[PDB]
Amino acid sequence: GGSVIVIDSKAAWDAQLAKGKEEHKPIVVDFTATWSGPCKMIAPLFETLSNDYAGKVIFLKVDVDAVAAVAEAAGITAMPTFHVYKDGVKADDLVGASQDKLKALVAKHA
Repeated sequence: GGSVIVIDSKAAWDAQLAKGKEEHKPIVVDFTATWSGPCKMIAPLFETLSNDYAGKVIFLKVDVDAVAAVAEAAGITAMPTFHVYKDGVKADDLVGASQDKLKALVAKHA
């Protein structure tokens, strides 16, 4: 919900990366899995952050099992993994469900 945009395909991924270029907003992505306890724990915070930073940062969700080709291309091997994209390319990351480090990652780029 909120401002978290669910990515279902490479085409949708590419469209959102292009939108970030046009809007000059960083994109933060949660590469996540439904079966992962840490992922479930932090997904609500990812959503509230998406609302708090609406207008400054774009938030995407990629389920690594439903969009495996995108997650594989992005090198995801543990979940949650957060990436930041700027100008279409990877700029920063965080591996693991750390609420404090996720808040810090978003603030750094907003």
